[PDB]
Amino acid sequence: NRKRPVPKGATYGKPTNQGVNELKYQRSLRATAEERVGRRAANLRVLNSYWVNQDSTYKYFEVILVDPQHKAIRRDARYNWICDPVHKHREARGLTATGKKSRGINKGHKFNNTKAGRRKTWKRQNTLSLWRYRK
Amino acid sequence: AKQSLDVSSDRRKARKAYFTAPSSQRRVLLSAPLSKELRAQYGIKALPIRRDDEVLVVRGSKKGQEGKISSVYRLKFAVQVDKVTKEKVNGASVPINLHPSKLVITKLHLDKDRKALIQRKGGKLE
Amino acid sequence: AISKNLPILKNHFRKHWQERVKVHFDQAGKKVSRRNARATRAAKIAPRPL
Amino acid sequence: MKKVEDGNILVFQVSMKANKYQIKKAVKELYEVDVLKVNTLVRPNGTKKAYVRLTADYDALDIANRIGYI
Amino acid sequence: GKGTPSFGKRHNKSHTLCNRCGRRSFHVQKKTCSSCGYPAAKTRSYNWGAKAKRRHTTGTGRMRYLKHVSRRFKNGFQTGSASKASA
Amino acid sequence: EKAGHQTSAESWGTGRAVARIPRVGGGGTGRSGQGAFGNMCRGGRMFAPTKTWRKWNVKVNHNEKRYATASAIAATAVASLVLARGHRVEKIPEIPLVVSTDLESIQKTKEAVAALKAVGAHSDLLKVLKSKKLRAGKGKYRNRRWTQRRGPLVVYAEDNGIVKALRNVPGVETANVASLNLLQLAPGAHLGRFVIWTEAAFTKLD
Amino acid sequence: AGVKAYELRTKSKEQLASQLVDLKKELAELKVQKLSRPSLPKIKTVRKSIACVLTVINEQQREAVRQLYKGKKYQPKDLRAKKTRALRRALTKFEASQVTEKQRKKQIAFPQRKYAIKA
Amino acid sequence: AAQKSFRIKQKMAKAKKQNRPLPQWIRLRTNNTIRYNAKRRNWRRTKMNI
RNA sequence: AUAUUGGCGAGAGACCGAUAGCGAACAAGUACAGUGAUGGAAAGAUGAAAAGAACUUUGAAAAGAGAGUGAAAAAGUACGU
RNA sequence: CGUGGAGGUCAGUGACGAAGCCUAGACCGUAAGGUCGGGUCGAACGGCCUCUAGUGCAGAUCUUGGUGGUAGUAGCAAAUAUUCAAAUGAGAACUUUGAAGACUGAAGUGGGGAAAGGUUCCACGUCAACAGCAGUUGGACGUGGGUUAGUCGAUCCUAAGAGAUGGGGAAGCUCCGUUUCAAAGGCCUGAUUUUAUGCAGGCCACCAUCGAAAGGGAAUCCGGUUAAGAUUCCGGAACCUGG
RNA sequence: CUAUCUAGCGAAACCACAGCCAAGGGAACGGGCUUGGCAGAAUCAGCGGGGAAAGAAGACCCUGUUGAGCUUGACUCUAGU
RNA sequence: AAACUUUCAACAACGGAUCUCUUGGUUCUCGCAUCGAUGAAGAACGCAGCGAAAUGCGAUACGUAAUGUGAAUUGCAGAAUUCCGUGAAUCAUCGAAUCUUUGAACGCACAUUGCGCCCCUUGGUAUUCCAGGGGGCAUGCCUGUUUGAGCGUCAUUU
Ligand SMILES: [Zn+2]
Repeated sequence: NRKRPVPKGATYGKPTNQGVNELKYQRSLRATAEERVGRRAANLRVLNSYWVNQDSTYKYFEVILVDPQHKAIRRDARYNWICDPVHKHREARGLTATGKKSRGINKGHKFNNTKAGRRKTWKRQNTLSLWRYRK
Repeated sequence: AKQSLDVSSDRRKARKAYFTAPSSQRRVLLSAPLSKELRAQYGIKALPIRRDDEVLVVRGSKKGQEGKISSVYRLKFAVQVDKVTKEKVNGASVPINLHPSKLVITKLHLDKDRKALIQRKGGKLE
Repeated sequence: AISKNLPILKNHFRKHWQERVKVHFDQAGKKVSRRNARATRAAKIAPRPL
Repeated sequence: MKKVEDGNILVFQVSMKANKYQIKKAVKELYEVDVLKVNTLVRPNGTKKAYVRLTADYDALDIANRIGYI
Repeated sequence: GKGTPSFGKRHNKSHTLCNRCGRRSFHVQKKTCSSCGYPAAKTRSYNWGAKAKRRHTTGTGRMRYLKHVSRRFKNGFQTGSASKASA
Repeated sequence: EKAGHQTSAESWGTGRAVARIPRVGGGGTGRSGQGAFGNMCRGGRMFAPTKTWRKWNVKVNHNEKRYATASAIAATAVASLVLARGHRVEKIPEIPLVVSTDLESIQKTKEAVAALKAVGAHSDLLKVLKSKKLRAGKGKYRNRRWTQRRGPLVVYAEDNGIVKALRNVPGVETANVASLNLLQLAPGAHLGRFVIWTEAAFTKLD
Repeated sequence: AGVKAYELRTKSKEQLASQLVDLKKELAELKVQKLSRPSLPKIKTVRKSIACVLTVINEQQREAVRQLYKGKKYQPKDLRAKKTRALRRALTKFEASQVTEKQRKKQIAFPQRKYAIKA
Repeated sequence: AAQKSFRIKQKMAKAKKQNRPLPQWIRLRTNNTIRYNAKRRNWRRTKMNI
């Protein structure tokens, strides 16, 4: 779990917010996995990652990264999409396959809240649209 | 009426633009109309005034005075005439400042580049 | 507070709504854009239909 | 000036970035003179002044007004 | 004692000149800067401080380099030199 | 939306013999101490600051807008109204004033002006010319410096040079019958524009 | 007035070398004079001649290097283009242009057709 | 301080060269507004704060 | 096709008119305060043109009185009303 | 009734004087107000039909500015104390010189420094402001000058402690840890005299760094000199360190 | 040594408007109102009766569906264990 | 009767309202996509004949090169003839350079203008010591080169 990093369990506020210990990170371990090796090989681009083992204390992932300035990738079609500046640190914006998951991105009724992007969709439904000739 | 989406009928920007115009556009703004004599000679209405031009004053208290331009005092929008001056109480001379829109040019200081400009303007030729 | 014989309104403005007002002053502008785009697409679309 | 007239010393404003070696060398070459020692200080206006005493084979006053001041 | 006579004891410095920003805001013992945050590689700033931000953002200095980038773009990051006509 | 509020001011609360308006803190400058935010305060926010989301455009039922423009067209044929609106048609043959469709084809201001003049409009055209005035107010510096009366309104059915020909004679405006504007037929909301119709336009009317 | 870039571009590495040292001596003297004369403007004209030479000496050397690197794969970073940090990292046109082999075939057999409606 | 760092003395030197009246001929310049050196400082009126 | 109180280039307003309008129309995020984070002003207008008052006289001087400039000094760098 | 701005209209008023302001002058209106004369002024402005609001003040211990009575008033009384003359000056209780009278009394009102200031130091000129009387005086104003090192400090060392690095936590800003669960070096010199050089010997190493102008620590003294520097310059006489 | 008087220098507090009483009535203790006593320029040093004098929107008290510091087998939770 | 107080007026003070101005603000709209290890943004100290600031610049220091324009700049001084010209300019443009001390900031440090290491080169007899000039030594990561480690492990010489 994520222990609420507050000083002595002290929360300063309403009781609904007074929790410290059954609290869970909205992103997955696998994402924490991706994000750290990505910071370490910042010259690489994170393509994907997969589980490989765990014990009581650790989950273990192998992360797959690709070198955007190596000419085998830049000359390859198929992959040179990843050389584009828009895929800089995709795993830090949750665009790797783990990211898209946790982020609630899928078609259908079960993803209304969340999937044009949660925050963006909220913003839409809370915007007062005013025309020149008011309706 | 303007028609262009690229000109501004705006009083503010017009004033800013005049008042902060750099020496080179200021040259063009300080242009003067040729005399009728000179206008028939090169088929052309006006030119950017220059130093060593001969000149008639056609407006204001110095009307009728004539002379050579001594300097184009760009940073002042003004022109001074080797011969048109104020004599102070202490006998000292001091140039009068004249605007070339209030002059009329009577002898151009011609010059290879001067001629070329007249030609460029649709002026006579020779 | 509730008074007089009036309908019960539900005007949802308890929320900082002023930070998200969208007044479409660009109504006329966007239209001129939409058309100028339609124009030039058709242009480079040779005699194709859009 | 008195230092020139009475102490066999040439006085110079000199690069802030200089040093007693670098100064002695330049003096030794721009003026074709030999040098006894250089003292320096950083003047309070932020420039460095260098007292260069010449060896006794040279008269600073002579070479002062060769350079062309007095 | 807590005022005037105790003020006379004020003669040591908590902060000096910061190498990075040049305010007298560099805390001697903490060896860090209360304005700019040096020596952290990041620069200190906060969104609760619009004014402080405005006091130090880009364009409040010389833009030695940046100030020339858009003209450069305007001409397509030209290489080479200008030709000369004749007349 | 920020004006008046770019300060960390606070009330001093009562007990200091001094109003409880928020005051700017710190010292060493004239402004520490001074009333802050708040509309009787020099430099504070205005009362009920103006918002862009004010309603600017007003809708009018299309049928009614039309009704208006209709009425305004009828009014241009009543001399007494056209006169009261200050158009100088005190001479002029008859009204509606109709003019051959050659007008639509004139190309040149001088000839357009000569044309209008002959058809009786010399006088109104003058009116405009002798009416240019420096605007009274302060809009004089908001891109509205001069003020003049309103000349005749020339309507046509096809544009073959009459529009550009007339676009520089002070006071005069041009209009296609196919369109036709209430703001032009009833200026200031006053009925009775001086209208000159080309034949073409006139029969297009129904 | 002083020197002119063009008159200097015709000279050897070593004449400009000496040109400078004389210009240096020049200003060297004027400074001695600047301080007993109540203003010395001649100096700004030599301060600049100095710049001009340095500029042109420097022009020469850069070309030199640029020449003995012509056609070579690795130029000094100095003399590479400059453009922008981003633009420098973008795919070459070749790289970008790259189309997979399966796509090549498709493009060759089913391109956008020109066409027009009426009959 | 007496034993003073070079950085401090540097700042001190600059701070001293700035300490002069307005050069009188500026007043003669065309369209000149500057009447006096308004940013002027004194050791007994305002400290340098290093 | 959508977003855009940032950046670059532009056209506008039934907006404000120097206690207003941005805090800043000015050498303004300045001067100044605070160990620090931060706080943060006041302040535009002689005249078309300096023609910014030669000269005389009183005074230690600043200045006054004359004279003079100017359409005006009931405009004198304390300056429009 | 009155105000900022907007559409329309009087082809409205105006440098032969707009607006504004002053006026126990005039006239209209129950009134909100309007109108006129005279004076002052200098560039724009108004009536009527409409439109529009950031539209009307006596107050809010209202905001900002400006001004009074208070009042030539309270005051300018701690720290023993001043006086005569001359000089200078437009001017002298207050400056300088001389004389007198006194005080601080070496636990100093003497002679140096540390923090702190930053040019206040010295010279020339010099009084509008400032020094709560004065001023010819000044730590003030203007213009200049001035700080000289192998040996005095920093610099080196380590102290409380601060803190990178293999790493381990943490969504993360970063937190922990400092020899720590780490493959963590570099000192001699032979070989080789293709060469000053790669190498053949080999020992020793739980080991970043910052942290003292009072701690630790290589080495300088006396005389002379300036308007202002001096264990720093001069003269003379030494010492330490590296080579 | 002050105060005092002089030359120079020169604040602040406070101020609805003001400043002679007796009685009356009156928000039940008036400088003003009502009826009477009376009533003469301009002032100086003192003084502490009065100006329910002046200094912080009353310290005490109560009200408010206003708090905070603190305590506890009040209510509802929580780091930890 | 003065003086004093109060009222009104004229002239003169004090103060900055009013009116008129406006290279500024504010709001709408349209077009565009460009920061940085090729060292950004930001900081410090400097640079002018005569500058404290603002603005601009970097020891090539209110700028050098180049291109256009075609005679200024201007407070004063001063040039220079270059004014039928590869050419004024406190001009515009800008494609070539310069770009101190720093800053993510990169040899180590940094209340220090503190302290190393390496290559080239120049002086002082010098491979080693000193001084001068030039060029270098951060970290994570990727692909590759080279040189290596482990009875992890294969095959072999015999
Ligand atoms: Zn800092």
